[PDB]
Amino acid sequence: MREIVHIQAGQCGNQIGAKFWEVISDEHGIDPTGSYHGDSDLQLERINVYYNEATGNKYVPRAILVDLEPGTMDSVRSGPFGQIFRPDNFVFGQSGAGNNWAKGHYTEGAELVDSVLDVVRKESESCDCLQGFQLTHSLGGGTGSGMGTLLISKIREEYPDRIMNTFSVMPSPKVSDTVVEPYNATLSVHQLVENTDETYCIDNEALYDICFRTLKLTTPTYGDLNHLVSATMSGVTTCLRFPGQLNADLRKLAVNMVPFPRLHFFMPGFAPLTSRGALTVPELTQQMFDSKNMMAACDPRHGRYLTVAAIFRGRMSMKEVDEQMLNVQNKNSSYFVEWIPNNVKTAVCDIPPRGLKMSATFIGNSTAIQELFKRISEQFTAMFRRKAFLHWYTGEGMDEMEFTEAESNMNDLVSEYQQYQDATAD
Amino acid sequence: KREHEREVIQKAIEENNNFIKMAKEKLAQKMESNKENREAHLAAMLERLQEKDKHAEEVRKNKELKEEA
Amino acid sequence: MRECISIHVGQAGVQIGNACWELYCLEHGIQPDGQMPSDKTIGGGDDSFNTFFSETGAGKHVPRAVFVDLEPTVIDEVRTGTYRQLFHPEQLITGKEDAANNYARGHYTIGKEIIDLVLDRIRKLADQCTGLQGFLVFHSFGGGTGSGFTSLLMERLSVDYGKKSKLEFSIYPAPQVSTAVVEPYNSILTTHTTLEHSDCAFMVDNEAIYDICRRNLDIERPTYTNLNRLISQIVSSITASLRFDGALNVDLTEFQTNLVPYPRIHFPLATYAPVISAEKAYHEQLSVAEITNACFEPANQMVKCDPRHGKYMACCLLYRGDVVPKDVNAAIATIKTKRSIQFVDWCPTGFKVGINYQPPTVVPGGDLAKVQRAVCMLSNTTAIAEAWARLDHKFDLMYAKRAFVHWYVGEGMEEGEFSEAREDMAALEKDYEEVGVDSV
Ligand SMILES: Nc1nc2c(ncn2[C@@H]2O[C@H](COP(=O)(O)OP(=O)(O)OP(=O)(O)O)[C@@H](O)[C@H]2O)c(=O)[nH]1
Ligand SMILES: Nc1nc2c(ncn2[C@@H]2O[C@H](COP(=O)(O)OP(=O)(O)O)[C@@H](O)[C@H]2O)c(=O)[nH]1
Ligand SMILES: [Ca+2]
Ligand SMILES: [Mg+2]
Ligand SMILES: [Mg+2]
Repeated sequence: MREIVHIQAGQCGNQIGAKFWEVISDEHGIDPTGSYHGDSDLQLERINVYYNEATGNKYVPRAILVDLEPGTMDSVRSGPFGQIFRPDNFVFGQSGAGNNWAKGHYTEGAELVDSVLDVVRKESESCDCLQGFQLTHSLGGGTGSGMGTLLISKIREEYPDRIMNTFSVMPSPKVSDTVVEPYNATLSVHQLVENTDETYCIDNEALYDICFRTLKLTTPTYGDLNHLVSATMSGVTTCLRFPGQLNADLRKLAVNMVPFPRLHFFMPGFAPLTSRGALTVPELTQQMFDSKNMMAACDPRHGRYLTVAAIFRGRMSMKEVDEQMLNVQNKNSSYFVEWIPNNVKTAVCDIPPRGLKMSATFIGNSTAIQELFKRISEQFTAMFRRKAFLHWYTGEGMDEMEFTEAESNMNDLVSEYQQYQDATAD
Repeated sequence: KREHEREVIQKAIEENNNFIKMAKEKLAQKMESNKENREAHLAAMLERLQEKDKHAEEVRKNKELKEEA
Repeated sequence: MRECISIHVGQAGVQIGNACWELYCLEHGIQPDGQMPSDKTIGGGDDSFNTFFSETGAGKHVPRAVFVDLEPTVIDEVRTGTYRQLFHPEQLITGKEDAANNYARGHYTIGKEIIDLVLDRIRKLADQCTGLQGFLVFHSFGGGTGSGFTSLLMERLSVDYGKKSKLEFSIYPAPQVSTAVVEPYNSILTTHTTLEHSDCAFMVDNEAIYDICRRNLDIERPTYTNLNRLISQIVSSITASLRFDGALNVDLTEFQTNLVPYPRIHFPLATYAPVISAEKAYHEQLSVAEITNACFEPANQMVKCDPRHGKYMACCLLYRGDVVPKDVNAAIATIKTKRSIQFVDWCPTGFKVGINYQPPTVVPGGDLAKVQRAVCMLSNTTAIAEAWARLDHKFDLMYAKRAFVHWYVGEGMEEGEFSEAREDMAALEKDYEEVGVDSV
């Protein structure tokens, strides 16, 4: 088998991590007790990618729960699927991080990082053939951002030849008011460029807009945002969890999606996105390429597509899907780079998600993702020029030099995206 | 003519052996060069990660110095 | 005597191997358990089908084949499939981690860990041969194993078997069923590395096969199963001379003499007819002239190219079924006066003909109709260089920006290997231009 080790750090990481395990357990027919009560052999054919098999035909998720406070993880254990997780895989501290990246990365997370690595090492030893790791966390906090990036580097040190995948939640003023989130995001992005192979940009700015503008939710809660995350995370891992030919493992996905090592930040998309209160393949295809369906607050028509992965789920005409995918590329040829031929790959899965007859999941590597990083950089520089709240970081041992280096590296990342956006075949 | 017949078949043997020799040597050079290159790339990756660990130790040590004052 | 060993590499090679060996068993009356009631010599023999099948004491007819893949799931289907009793377990070799569509991993990082075991298993088959003639290597161009590991195997086979014949069935990538953006890279790398180690290579363009299934078989969205059933028919036609005996049967090596004028010009163009559905074939018998004429329709070629815009260096017709030379000669004479058949000035214009009387067979439940007579044309035309040109153009677009190259450099390869491989392709395209120029 080709196993994936799942890690969730911080409050946001454990929240969206819990919802991810609930959704895929339902798709694979796994109850909260870890038993299988499904009706399709396709559910168990690649079940070992995310689940360990124990005595009594029990399927235990290969997930590790990490936080610097017991609060979020205690509620996870009390959740609907809290009893399906391995109790020894809970690694929590007491002091917390206080939304300080340095405490997560240098002071408090470093005291707990070794205990997490022991659980990671235990899960990796029992892997027949480990693919790599997927991390769920946010970049605006202290534990998921600080200790999450610390865990990536430490794991990269012991598993340098494995794929490092992250589901990173981008901070936005429309969701949380912690004013130093641009600091934490920039410091985390500085680490994600160097130590991850592929990162899904889950932007709370886009999640709020979808819930408000599209889903008509005046007061979007974290549950409303996480429902979009769970649907997106289920779609992007469909090729990993079910039999298929395209992007069936993390490395093949990275090879098809990452043309240059630093440009590995993806723009997720999902369709349909309809609110409470018959869909066709052309409508499903057109909707998934629309900016309103993106999980990152970026307009793809403000940039150019380097690589795109498209996943269709449900019973539909594969002939129609091929025609519509060709149609959207021909009609939007200017938005796909000419120097990467056939850069759009399409996969079809028979099993649809829960509650949907048909769905489409969009994975794009677009130069328009610089809009997301520009928004973070603009908020970062608005405070760093005033040296606001810096003593909370420098008091843990950091200096202003590290903030400047993180700012420059992210600004370089934007420049590199603009470079290949302006590149031409001739 | 008998001498020429011997020279032709010996020439065929020599060229076949030389082709085998060249194929074996070229492959061994490629496999050794590839092994060194991949190990060098992994060594550079690990060294950068170790430098991050050294930076982290410096940061934590810097916190103890200011806490004393 | 004259045994042939088949090597199936990667998913494409293995799955095409499944279709071919199932078709071979149906053609020779071999049961899924390997028993062949018509074979009265138990435990061995020198019959024509023994070039592809060895015989055990228990009467089992075992393919002279090795299946190799760096990932187990595809070959696991063989281990549990309908023809699982056909192969000894040691003939099916699997790793745990594939090459991830990366030539470097298939050739170096992962392939080096299994290459010695594969050669040992191949040696075991060779030791059972009294007259080993050569190898048939089935692989894709675009996959990491099909490109990287195949070239590594071909280099090792040249060392361990000298200049013994090695023929390829190579799957040319098509966007309709491709699975990796870097397939032009893997295609150029494996073509360069294998070029001096291959005596003859039959390229199969997946788009050509895809179009034939849609156009001639009314399949809306052809699958690998649809494509592989058609591919095995062409492979069966090519190998029918080795597996069957007849007065008008002409050995494939004899065709190979005409097909390869220079060592690097060894990529014949294959055209097969008739490809027709059961509904359309009912009450519609296709004659020798009709199937021969379809061989010069470019829509029936296994590689998309225009021979009418190139020059011929060889033309071979491989008939099977109810075919006699009188009908062949009349059909050829009609075609010579109605088709754009221009030969280079340094080559004879005669057509080389072979006939196997054994009628074509079809897998039950397939889409191909069972016909009384079929033909496969093997032509050496300069137009096949267009397939290189399309692949090389895709290579140049990505390599000018060094896109995805870090995945190869990270596995130990150097940029020099890319430029060296591309320059060899440029020389290969130049070679095909040079052979088409008239003599002075
Ligand atoms: N005709 C045909 N082509 C196939 C088949 N399977 C894969 N391909 C083609 O082969 C190419 C990909 O190579 P694969 O054989 O699947 O990959 P591989 O050789 O196993 O190498 P890795 O999986 O990367 O380690 C694509 O262009 C596919 O279209 C098949 O069954 N029939
Ligand atoms: N989408 C989503 N975002 C969250 C959730 N919880 C926290 N966040 C975001 O994460 C950031 C705060 O990070 P947090 O998880 O509290 O930090 P940590 O617990 O120290 O790792 C804020 O910008 C929030 O918008 C959640 O359940 N869903
Ligand atoms: Ca016999
Ligand atoms: Mg919080
Ligand atoms: Mg494979």
